[PDB]
Amino acid sequence: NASPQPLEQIKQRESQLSGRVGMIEMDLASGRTLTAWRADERFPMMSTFKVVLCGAVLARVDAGDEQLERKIHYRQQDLVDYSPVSEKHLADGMTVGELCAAAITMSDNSAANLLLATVGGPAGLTALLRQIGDNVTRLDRWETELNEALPGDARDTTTPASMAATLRKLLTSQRLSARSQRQLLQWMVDDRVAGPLIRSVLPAGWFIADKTGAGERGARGIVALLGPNNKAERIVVIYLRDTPASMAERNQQIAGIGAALIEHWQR
Repeated sequence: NASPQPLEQIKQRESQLSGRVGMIEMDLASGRTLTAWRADERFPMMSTFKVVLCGAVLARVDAGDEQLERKIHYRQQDLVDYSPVSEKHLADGMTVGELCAAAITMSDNSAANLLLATVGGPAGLTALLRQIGDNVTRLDRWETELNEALPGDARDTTTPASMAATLRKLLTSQRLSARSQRQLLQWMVDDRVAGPLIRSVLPAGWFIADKTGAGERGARGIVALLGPNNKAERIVVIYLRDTPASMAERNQQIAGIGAALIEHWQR
């Protein structure tokens, strides 16, 4: 039998999680909203901010002010929790491009801090968001304090609608070069830490590019571009907050919301 429409499922899932779910499904070409639930409410970004960060770095590459080959060395003391790539390169350092790849594909936290140093820190990245017309998203702290997710705290938050609009700007507007957009999208295609989320329900032959996040008090989320016939057609942003659910349940609830959108794709 056909499953219920996505909004019916999402309302049910939010009840099961005993928290808030926020999501949007956006047409990539037009920016039209196709599905929305709490899409104007704030949610902690967690590591989903790393797509915006790498976009800001690639804009500096486009301007000739950054080089992906530039080498950065760092200290044991610079390493924050969950740095699976950067903790292996104390002796040899990492290039800016390797740091971007680690930040997106492995969600490496220290890599993101080393890149934040180049774009004016959290305040600088927020100023770049304001420059592209995102008046909502805000980064306030560095890794890992930005994951604190205190209830109601607007620091380090986005809304599903703002994040989707910003991803569309970064990946398809003139704000990044064609080469930079291809590279940002490829890092997201090559995400290695998102298997249990939308990828777990994605039919064969579909395009996927994504970035996950996790934070305190149950915070969890994904940003994704996906579509049939190996072409990106829609942006899907799903955030959870203030839930006591296990990581396994949070992953499967996000996957289930994705499955509902995929099964009801055609309008």
